[PDB]
Amino acid sequence: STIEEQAKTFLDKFNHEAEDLFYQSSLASWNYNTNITEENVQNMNNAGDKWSAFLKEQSTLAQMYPLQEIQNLTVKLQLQALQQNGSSVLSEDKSKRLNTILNTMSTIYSTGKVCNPDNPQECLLLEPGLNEIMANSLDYNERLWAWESWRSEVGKQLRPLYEEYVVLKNEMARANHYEDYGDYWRGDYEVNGVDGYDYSRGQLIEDVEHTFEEIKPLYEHLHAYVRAKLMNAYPSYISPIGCLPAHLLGDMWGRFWTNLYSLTVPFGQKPNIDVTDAMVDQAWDAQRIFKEAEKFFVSVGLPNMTQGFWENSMLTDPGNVQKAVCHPTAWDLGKGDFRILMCTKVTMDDFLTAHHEMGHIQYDMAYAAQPFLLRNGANEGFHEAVGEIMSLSAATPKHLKSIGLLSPDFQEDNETEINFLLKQALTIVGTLPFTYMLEKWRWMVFKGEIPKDQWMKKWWEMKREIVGVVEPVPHDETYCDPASLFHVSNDYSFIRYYTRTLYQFQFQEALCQAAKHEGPLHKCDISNSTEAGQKLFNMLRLGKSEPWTLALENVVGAKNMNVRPLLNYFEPLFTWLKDQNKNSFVGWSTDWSPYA
Amino acid sequence: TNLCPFGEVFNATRFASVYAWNRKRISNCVADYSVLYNSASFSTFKCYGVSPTKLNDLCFTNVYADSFVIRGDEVRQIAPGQTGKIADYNYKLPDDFTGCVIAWNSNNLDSKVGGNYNYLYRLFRKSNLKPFERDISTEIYQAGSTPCNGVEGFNCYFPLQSYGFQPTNGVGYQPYRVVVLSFELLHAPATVCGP
Amino acid sequence: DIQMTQSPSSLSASVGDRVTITCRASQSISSYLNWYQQKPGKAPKLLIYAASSLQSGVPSRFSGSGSGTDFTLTISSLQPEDFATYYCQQSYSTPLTFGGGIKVDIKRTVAAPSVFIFPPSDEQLKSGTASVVCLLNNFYPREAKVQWKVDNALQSGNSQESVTEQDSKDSTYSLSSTLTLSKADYEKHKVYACEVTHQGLSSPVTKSFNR
Amino acid sequence: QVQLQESGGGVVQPGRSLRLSCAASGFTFSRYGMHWVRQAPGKGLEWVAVIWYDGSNKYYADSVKGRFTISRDNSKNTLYLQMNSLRADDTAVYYCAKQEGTYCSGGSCYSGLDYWGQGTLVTVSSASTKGPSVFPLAPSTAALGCLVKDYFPEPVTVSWNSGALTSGVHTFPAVLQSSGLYSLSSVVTVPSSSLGTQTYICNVNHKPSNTKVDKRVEP
Ligand SMILES: *[C@@H]1O[C@H](CO)[C@@H](O)[C@H](O)[C@H]1NC(C)=O
Ligand SMILES: *[C@@H]1O[C@H](CO)[C@@H](O)[C@H](O)[C@H]1NC(C)=O
Ligand SMILES: *[C@@H]1O[C@H](CO)[C@@H](O)[C@H](O)[C@H]1NC(C)=O
Ligand SMILES: *[C@@H]1O[C@H](CO)[C@@H](O)[C@H](O)[C@H]1NC(C)=O
Ligand SMILES: [Zn+2]
Repeated sequence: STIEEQAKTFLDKFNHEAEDLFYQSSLASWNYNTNITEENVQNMNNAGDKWSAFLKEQSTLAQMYPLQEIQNLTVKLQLQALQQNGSSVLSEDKSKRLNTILNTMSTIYSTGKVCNPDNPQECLLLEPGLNEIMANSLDYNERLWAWESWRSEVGKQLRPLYEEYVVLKNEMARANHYEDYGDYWRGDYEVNGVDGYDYSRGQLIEDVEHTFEEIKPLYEHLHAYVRAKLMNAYPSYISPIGCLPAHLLGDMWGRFWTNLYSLTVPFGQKPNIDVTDAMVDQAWDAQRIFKEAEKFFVSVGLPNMTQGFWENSMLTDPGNVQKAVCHPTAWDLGKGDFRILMCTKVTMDDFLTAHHEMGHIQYDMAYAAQPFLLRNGANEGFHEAVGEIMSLSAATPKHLKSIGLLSPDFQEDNETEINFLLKQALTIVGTLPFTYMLEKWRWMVFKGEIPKDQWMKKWWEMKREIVGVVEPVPHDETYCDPASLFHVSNDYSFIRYYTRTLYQFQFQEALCQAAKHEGPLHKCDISNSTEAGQKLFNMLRLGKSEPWTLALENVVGAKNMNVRPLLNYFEPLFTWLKDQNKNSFVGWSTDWSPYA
Repeated sequence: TNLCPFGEVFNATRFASVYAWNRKRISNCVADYSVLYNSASFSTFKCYGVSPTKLNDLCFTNVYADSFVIRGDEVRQIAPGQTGKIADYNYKLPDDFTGCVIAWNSNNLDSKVGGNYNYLYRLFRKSNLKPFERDISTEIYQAGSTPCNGVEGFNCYFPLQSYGFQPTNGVGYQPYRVVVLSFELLHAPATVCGP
Repeated sequence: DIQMTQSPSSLSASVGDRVTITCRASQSISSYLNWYQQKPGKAPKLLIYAASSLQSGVPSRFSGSGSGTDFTLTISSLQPEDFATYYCQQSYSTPLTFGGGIKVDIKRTVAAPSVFIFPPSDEQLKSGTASVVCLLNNFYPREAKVQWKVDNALQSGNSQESVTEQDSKDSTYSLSSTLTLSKADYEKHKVYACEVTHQGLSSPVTKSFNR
Repeated sequence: QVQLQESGGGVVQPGRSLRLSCAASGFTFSRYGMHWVRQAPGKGLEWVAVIWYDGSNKYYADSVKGRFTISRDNSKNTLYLQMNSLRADDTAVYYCAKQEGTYCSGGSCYSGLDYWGQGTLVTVSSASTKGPSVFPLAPSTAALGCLVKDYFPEPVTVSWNSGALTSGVHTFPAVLQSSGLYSLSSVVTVPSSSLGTQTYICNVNHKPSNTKVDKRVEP
């Protein structure tokens, strides 16, 4: 019997027990999340321990089938996924040291607090007091004080732990036939063994840089507009040519500029569309909202929710004594079990989050027929894009006019469209150079081109000449401000937020071509179009059984990440910004600093 | 003038596993096929060779009732010319099969909280079964070139695996009771008429 | 292989009683057992299959039960046509094995046999071979013992016996025994005796003749 | 009207071969498994060979393995057995058996045997056809008889006084001698008063040799 036959039999057995073990673990997790109790915590921990033990034993068993003897792709992919050694390549003491370091940094981030001067008892964490300060307050002194306090009382603590984390992660990385840990993160997009769909680990850098070069002009114009508005808001603290202070950007890290909308609204006398009052007037509840979402998904030809969905899902907060997490989540428990966990209110935002979660559920239902190891999105940037295109389609005024939430006498004007587009751009475009910077800096740090004694010297360098930001207070090498962010101290990849942002705009546009939409792309609604639903379902049903390039081509027609759809989406706002910025400067000064 | 007992096949408190499906004989009866087909309580009712639409005026030598339980997605596998684990290793029907297949949901009776693992199916076999073949062997399966020595280690598996039935599973994972009726016509008694 | 054992090898019963037959196996065969009848000079035909299922046309008094390694069959009523020999067969795996067989006979009061002896005629002696005949008539039951003595010497390997079927009128048995010797050996001795041991006789009966 | 008829029986010398056939009527032959059973003279039933409905698997007993071959021709609705290297232990009556149920009939394509044939007698011996020898057994109530010896093959019919004497007449089954020939004794019990007055004559008829011998019993 050939090696491929033993591999097939082994995978059949593995799937057989894996389905049941995963279902038990998922059910325990659901029962804990919807009903928090120490007994539920123990059950979840036991199920997770059993599942992890089974996975480790199956990985050890699968390491006895050499890859070269398997020629069938759907078998080799499963063997590759089950044959990853991971971090078990070094000694046990080093693994224990790594676990202790990670737990200590997580505990420091979660419990790290700042005590206000002269009041040793009134100490506030990042959430929600410092969160309120960053999201609402615009006072210069208070924001600068909170910025400095968080970056001094936390980053200095986590600097040496981050150094040891880098050392241990790099060791575990190059012990696994890898160059470094950044290569370990980048290996997710690698595709080998398929003709016409190859993708090397080195093409990702070129693709990201090529996309960023084309993204740059829109970022420049938005930056100029925000800088002019900030000059109007901060007269003596911002220079016509200089950069922007990092403590007045609406957040703590410069990642999102949404909170600057009140300072950058084009037309502040025309309010945005809100249908909450109409919902309250028409007596809507959570059941009505979810039925409307189901009707929307039926209109495009997608199957409706099962009876178990309506009997088992949690669509409202139980209140009373029963406590449950209110984070919106979509659960695929296995064995044909699909549920939504959401504390839905009678509100537009929840009306869109319901569509997001239901899109996640539809995607989960699509690939239920695939093998166990192939029940996932094509890559890390597909699932969120599929989730967010549904909210994009649902948020249009026509959709609310077709369900009675908008009075038939409501006529749209261009000012509200411009306001909506600027609100979208403050969130979408702004985070994108920041993500590129963070990924580049971590790649170089793991690679070794940035000596430790220069870390911050490099960290505040690129801010000036890519993100266009200068620091308000100089920092020495005792600071480790990047590790103060969740995505650095908790060992998470951060480039997926870049690619995903592009992917959705490649999806929606294509769907809007199937719906024969006329007009601006931001006014597109895909309801009552079976062609769009079929085109989406074709990609949704694949799962991980195919390379992500082929799955992307199934919807978009191109096998590479593309950025033109984003520019096409934001074209009217780009034109408005170009008209507004005729009497200003494009660019930044990398030497100016508010602290002189 | 005695009516056929179908309370012993349909109204049975306990059903059999798919690899050990149970079989019983019915004879000397006044069996009427219109009652079952017009009960409006069965999910699947498909007859091959003969039509159920008021064809209750036929005589046969013997009636074989074969009962077992499977999951929902496998209900379509109980048919002529079907392929799968159940069709190849547990239950088989001839290509020229003439007879009826009835299937009804049993989630309210054959599903338990925490998993009911009393139903088993054969997962590995050296070859496919013949029609109406029943195998109850427990010999371990040698997936490699080395002898297994009667122990389940590496490339040595138990050929029987148990279903997991829970009330919260989907309709494709819920239990389903299946009864196959087969008719025999010999050249003498023709005792199963059912006028 | 699997060996199927049937003990006892014979049975006697009277009309109106209840009859039970037992079959045993050496391994586990689940419910793959069959029961067969057979009258002399006729095809067997099947009575019970699957160890518990009756056949079409058989009278509804036979009942089979049992699973695993031991099985039983019950008659529950005796009829004039219910007198035959019964067999059990396993159908689990090859080779399929039958049983020894059990025979149902008629119960009757013990009756002693009548014993006769016949020395060889001179016509047979002219050919060079001497045959001596010992006859038992109208006895019961079938079990009996016959011995040959030549000058107080036991004869072994030179005698053959035959038994007949039950008579319809009174249910009797009859037995014949033949002893064959050469002419030279026959002329070498004088006294030849046939000894009969039976349940109908309190002591063995010996009939002897002198040459 | 389900029927099975067997053919091919006869007398064969040791070391030769023979071929038996059974033909069926009253059912679809192509969906049933078939068996061979053999019963030695005076002993119980013995299972010989089995073939499945489609002829994929054929199985044989240990005592006939390597010499006997089973086959089926369901295009002609018949079943065949071939016997090679025949010996004296193969003399028996053969039944061709049809099992109950279609295809595997509930397990491993083995089930109970529902229909049987009438069987054919197969005899393996070296001895040829020889005429019977009749000897008297005179009484010494009284009993007398006639001994038939050295005849082959079966059967031989014995009558008393041309059928006029039937009461008390006992005919015993034949027995096989070490020389390869058969012998039996047919006897009758008469009152001692009839001795000397009534004449008793036994008639022995052997159809294969077409030989009729009349022997009178004298005191
Ligand atoms: C939540 O858990 C508690 C204790 O484990 C239990 O008493 C309660 O019934 C649970 N709630 C639900 C809705 O099952
Ligand atoms: C790979 O194996 C699957 C079953 O696991 C099979 O369906 C598929 O056809 C195989 N690939 C090829 C190219 O045959
Ligand atoms: C979903 O739609 C189907 C129609 O194809 C209908 O039969 C079923 O009842 C619907 N389910 C729900 C929960 O509305
Ligand atoms: C089975 O039991 C139900 C319950 O009363 C009865 O209605 C039905 O007639 C019985 N027989 C069948 C064949 O369903
Ligand atoms: Zn999401």
